[PDB]
Amino acid sequence: MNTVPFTSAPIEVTIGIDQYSFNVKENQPFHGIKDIPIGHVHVIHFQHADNSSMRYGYWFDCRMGNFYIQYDPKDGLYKMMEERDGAKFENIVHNFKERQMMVSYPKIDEDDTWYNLTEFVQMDKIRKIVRKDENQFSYVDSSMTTVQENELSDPAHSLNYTVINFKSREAIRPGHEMEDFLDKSYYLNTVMLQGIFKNSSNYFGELQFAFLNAMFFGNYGSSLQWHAMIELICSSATVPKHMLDKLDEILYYQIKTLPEQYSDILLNERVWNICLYSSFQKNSLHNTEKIMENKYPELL
Amino acid sequence: GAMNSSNYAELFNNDIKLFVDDTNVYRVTVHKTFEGNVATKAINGCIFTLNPKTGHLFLKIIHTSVWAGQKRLSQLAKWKTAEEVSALVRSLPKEEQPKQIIVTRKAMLDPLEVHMLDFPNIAIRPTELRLPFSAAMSIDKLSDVVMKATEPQMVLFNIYDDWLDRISSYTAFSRLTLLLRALKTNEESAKMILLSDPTITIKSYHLWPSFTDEQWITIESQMRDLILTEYGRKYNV
Repeated sequence: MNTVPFTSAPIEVTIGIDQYSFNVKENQPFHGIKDIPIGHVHVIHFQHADNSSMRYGYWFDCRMGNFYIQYDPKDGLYKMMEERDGAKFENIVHNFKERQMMVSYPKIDEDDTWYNLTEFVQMDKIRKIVRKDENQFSYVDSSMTTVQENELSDPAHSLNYTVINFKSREAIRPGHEMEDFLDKSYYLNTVMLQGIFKNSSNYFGELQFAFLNAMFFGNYGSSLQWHAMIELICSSATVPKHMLDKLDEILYYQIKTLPEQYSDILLNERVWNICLYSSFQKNSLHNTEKIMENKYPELL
Repeated sequence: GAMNSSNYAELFNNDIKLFVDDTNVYRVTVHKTFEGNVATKAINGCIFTLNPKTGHLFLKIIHTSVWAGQKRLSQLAKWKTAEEVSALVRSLPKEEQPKQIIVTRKAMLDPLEVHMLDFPNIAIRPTELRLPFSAAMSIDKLSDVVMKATEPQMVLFNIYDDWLDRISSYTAFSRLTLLLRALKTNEESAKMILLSDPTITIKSYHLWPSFTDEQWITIESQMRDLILTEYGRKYNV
C-alpha cells in the first residue's frame, strides 16, 4: 500500500483518486490519501470549489517514486512533487497516518473496475503523450489541446495523441481511395498497429488514457481521440478476433463507469450509432451494445 | 463553405472554380423481365464539370462498361466521378487548376475530398444554389455524343457558345441556368421555343441557336413564361 501525503489543503477542493472523489473544506486538516493499491497507474485530480473552471490532475505510478501534493499559492494549484529523501518521506507517512488526518483509498475487493479501466495504460506511454521529462508524473487539465487540434498553439502544454484522420494520405493508399475510405482495415492494421503502435496493447493503452482524460478532466481533445480510435476499429472489415473481444470488454467498463448525467457531453451520437448498428463490427460488441441500449437509450 | 446568393458574385471572380454535377453519371432504364420482374439497364452517362466564368465544359462520358460486374452502383458512381475529376485536375497545368470545386450534391463531398488529398489547397464545397445541370442531357449535341460513345471519352465544349463576346460571365450563367431550368421543367416546350424559327440556326461549333441580342430577350421572356406557366399548373395557382 502506498501513500500520497498533502502538505495542507488551504483551498476548498474536490479531490479525485482513480474512480473515487471526496470533498475537502478550506483549511481543513487534510494530509492526503493512504492505503493506495500498488501495481497499476493512478490519477489524482482536482476541481476547486470556488472555481470549477480548470479541472486538473496528475498521472503517476507509486513504484516510480514517493509523491506528495503541496498547494502553490502563487500558481493557485495543488502541485505534485517527488520527495527524493526516502527517510524524510517514510518519517512523514508513518506519522501523518499515526495522526489519522488522511483518507483511506476505499477499494472494495469484488471491485476490479480501476484495473479494467487501466489494464493497457502504462506511465511510460503517458509520458510520451504528456511531454515533461523532468517529472516522473504527468500533468493533464481540462483545457489542454491535442497535437492534431493544434494542426487545425503552445506545444509544451499539448496532448501528443497519435494523429488519426480518416481523410489524410496516411489513411488512404493512392489508387485505393474508395476501398480504404469504406474499409479502414489498411489504416488500422498496417499503418496504426504494425506501423505506429506496434501492437494492440499500446493501441488500447492510448484509447483507455483518452477516455479517462475525457471523463476526469472533461478534456474535449481526449474525447475526440477516444471516439476516433473506436471508430477506426469498428470501420475495419478485418480486425483480429482477440482485439474485437477485448474492445467489447474495454468499452463495456468505460460505459459502465461513465456518470449517468454526463452522456450528453461524453458520447458522440454519430460514432456510437455507426459502431453499434452500421459498422463492420455492429455484431461484434455484444456487451457494449447491451449496456448502451439499457443505460443510454436516448443516444440511440 | 456552402455557396449561395450574398456571395453569388464571388462565383465570377478571378479564382478558377469548377462546378461538378454527378446526376447523369449512372443512368438506367427500368423495364419488365420475362419472369414479370423489373430490371435496370444502364445507358451511357456523363460527368458535368463546368467553369462558370469561361463556359468551358469538361464532359467526361461514362460508358456503361464501367458498371460491368460492379455492386452498389449509386455509391460507386460518386467515387467514379471523384476519380475522373481528380484525373482532370491532375491533367491540367498548375495555373489552370481550380482553387474551388463546387459539388451540386453533398454526397459528392467525401469521395471528392478523398480523391483530392494530393491537392490540399483546393477547397471542396457544396452550394445552396439548386442548379438545373441534370438537364445537360436535354442539350441535343451533348446527348448525341454521350449516347454514341463506344468507350470512355472526354469532350470539351463552351456551354456559352460565343455569348462572352457580348455579355458578362454572370449574365451568361443566368441565361444558361434559365435555359436548363426550362428544359428540366418542360423539355418538349423549351425545345419548341428554341427551334420554332428554322431560319435561326445552331452553328456547327455551337450548342444553342445564333440569336441576336433582341431575339435572346424574347427567348428569355418565353422561357420565364414557360417556367411560371408550369409552376401554375403544378400548384393550381
